[PDB]
Amino acid sequence: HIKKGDNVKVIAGKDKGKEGKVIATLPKKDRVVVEGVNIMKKHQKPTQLNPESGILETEAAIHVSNVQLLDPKTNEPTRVGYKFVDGKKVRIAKKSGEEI
Amino acid sequence: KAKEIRNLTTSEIEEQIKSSKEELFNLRFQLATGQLEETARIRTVRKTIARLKTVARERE
Amino acid sequence: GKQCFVTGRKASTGNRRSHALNSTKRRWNANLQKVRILVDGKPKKVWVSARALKSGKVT
Amino acid sequence: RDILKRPVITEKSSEAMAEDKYTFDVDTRVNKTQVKMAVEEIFNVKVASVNIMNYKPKKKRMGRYQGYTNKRRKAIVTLKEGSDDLF
RNA sequence: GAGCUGUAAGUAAGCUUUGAUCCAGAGAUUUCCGAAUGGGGAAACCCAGCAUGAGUUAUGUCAUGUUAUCGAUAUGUGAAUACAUAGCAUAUCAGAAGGCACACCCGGAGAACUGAAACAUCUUAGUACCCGGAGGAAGAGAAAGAAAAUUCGAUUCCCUUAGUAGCGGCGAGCGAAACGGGAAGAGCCCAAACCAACGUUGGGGUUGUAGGACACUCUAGUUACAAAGGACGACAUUAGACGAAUCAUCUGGAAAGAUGAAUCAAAGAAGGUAAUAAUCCUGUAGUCGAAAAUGUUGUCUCUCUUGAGUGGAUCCUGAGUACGACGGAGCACGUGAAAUUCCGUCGGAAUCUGGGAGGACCAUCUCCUAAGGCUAAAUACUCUCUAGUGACCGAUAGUGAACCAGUACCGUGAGGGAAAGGUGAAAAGCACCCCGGAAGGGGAGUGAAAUAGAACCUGAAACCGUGUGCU
RNA sequence: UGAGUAGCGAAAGACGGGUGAGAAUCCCGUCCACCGAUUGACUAAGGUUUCCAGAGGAAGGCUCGUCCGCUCUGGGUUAGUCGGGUCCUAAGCUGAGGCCGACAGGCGUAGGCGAUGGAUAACAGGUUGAUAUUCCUGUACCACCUAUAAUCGUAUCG
Repeated sequence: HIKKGDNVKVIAGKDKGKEGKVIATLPKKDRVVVEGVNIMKKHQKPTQLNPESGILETEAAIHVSNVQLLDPKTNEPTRVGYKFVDGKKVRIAKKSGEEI
Repeated sequence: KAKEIRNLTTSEIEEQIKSSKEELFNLRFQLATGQLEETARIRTVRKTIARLKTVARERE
Repeated sequence: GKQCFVTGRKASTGNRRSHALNSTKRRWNANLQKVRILVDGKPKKVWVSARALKSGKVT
Repeated sequence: RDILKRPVITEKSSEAMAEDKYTFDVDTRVNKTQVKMAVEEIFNVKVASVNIMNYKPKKKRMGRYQGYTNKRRKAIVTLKEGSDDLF
């Protein structure tokens, strides 16, 4: 499960292979926003006076099932589990037993 | 999370007078004339009154 | 309606058949009579059948 | 008690005949004998007379959702001494 | 276990690792109308009596309690009839009422069109409608039975008997039962004779291979009927937690496809993810988990509680009942030779040498004991809850209703009743320029696609047009 | 399709000046014409915001429309005396206990409910874009409460 502040790698899409930080998460429809992928062109505020200056571009939300967590020791896209060694439920990698 | 009924029952009825009459009533006037910002202060006082009345009826 | 006080006498329903076996509904009432009988309180006039009146009864 | 609901500021009964009379809004189950005593308990004044009227619900949003506006009960008080029942 | 303040985006002001929003259990609050119940009434409103209390020098106005009717049991209970049964007076009791599944089940009452190629007996049919009382099931039920074998042993339900016996203007049509084969399967309490007490309490006592009272010696609770109150351990229901295994290269806006090598499986159900995924995400197989509440089931406790043979000199074993005539109804059976069960009217028995049944009736011979009352299981049904399935529908279909529908709308009313789904993977919903008062257009941009621009997937025919080759 | 066909629902209008993209139709002015026991002024029933102001011209208006009983956004009904209740009763409706009846229920006494009737205290002016016996001015009346006096007391209330 991807929270806000991780370092994921894109697996599918037009911007696959790149890596970025998850800054926002929309858990209702399961959408995440990664810094650097899915740039959109938006004609903002035709009537409203920003004052407008042209076209602005930000990041668009990407589906959570397309980004995967990384490993601290080998830097590869891996799944996650739960070892429960601590009183709080910790998250561990799949290629190794280290914490994510 | 914020509970305000740690006191006894003697000072309790004094809080329901101060929270409703001098506080909740004044915020509704400033909202009608168009003088009150921080409109989330109304919902806070509404719950402070209800929490006081719940513990009062619970003590029986 | 009218029902016996001592027992459960009441009217019934049958058919009125002519010579040609033509069916017509009808009633069969009981022979209810008004007599004043002893009660634990005041004696009261109640509907009693003539069958309960026979064999000896207080009035 | 909190009989008074809201004050009313309009073109009529406010900025015109408002220095001596005040227009309020109350609940729809109160008589002018309670409205008179409730004003004197909050503002420490003396009331001369109170006039109260009713209003029927009014339709709104002509179109898809055609509903009704809530009813209201308007009161108008007159003071003999004191002022500044609002700001 | 990190975001969140519904549909529903906006602009605002705020809450949350000091544990928000959310998902289950148990509590608090709960305006007015409605059986509506202080009186009234055009439901959601109006007007009051008593008890303290809040406010005022005082009346007015508020707050919280309480006041319907009928029934039942206590107490004042002193009438026309003197003494006393009626009327009245007030105080008590999770006493009654009114709703919903128009399904299922008992009972009261009870049609017609139709079939007979007309029609009245008959049939449709004890069906539809209406009314009353219930229950989770109801009703039935412990032989005055079925039979004819050297017998079986309460009731209900399913196959067969059988379209047979029989009934019928012997027309149309209606239509069994026993035997046998299965599902399920405990049977017990009262009246009386009698015995101590004051028509009454308790003991006693319950039947046909005849039982009890009386006489002689003497010796397991089945709280679902059987008499009925309580502390008493294991599962189960209502939130959840873990849970194996894939990388690369081409085409594309995008890989899950194709071509390569690999890996899991008590897991190759299913859905999603920019296209078709066992290994990307929710999951699946398989294990684990309950504060608190409710269930189902136990081991002890508690409450009940002496079992059988011999015995008729004398007693008991259900009365206006059984049964008969008369008029009807019900049994497959239409009054017929109609036995066997009910209702109304009027007559009216017998007392173990008794009484009833075996299809009129009599005789013999067999089986059984009516006229008091309870009883679980196999059976019928679904407004619902939960988990699943289909050679079922795919927007004129499927519920009238995929949609904010019993709603627009139509009738004084009871009542009747539609039409309307689809942009894209993602709003990334066309900044700016030009004509125009606007609307709507022409470019430029967004996108893989804008003849995908919210009257938004594909876009048929009728029909209305604009050009042209022959005539 | 019929077809650019029938119709466009009793009736007198003319001109000048304004507004505006656009006027026989909207605004203002003048002249002319119609009703006047009424095409005028108040009210009950019934309708239920159609009332007022500033904006709008897609649909509705049998043409047009800059206008509207249409659209959008804010506003507007003030009572001791006026009408109804805290007062009385007609017809009628309902009815404790009762009488009757297969059920459901029917009828009815005491007692209630029920105006179109009987009783009951306010009249002149001013004022707003929308209210007036209601608001504001001027002078009155009525039911009740308390505090002070004439005077008591066989008064006094039924």
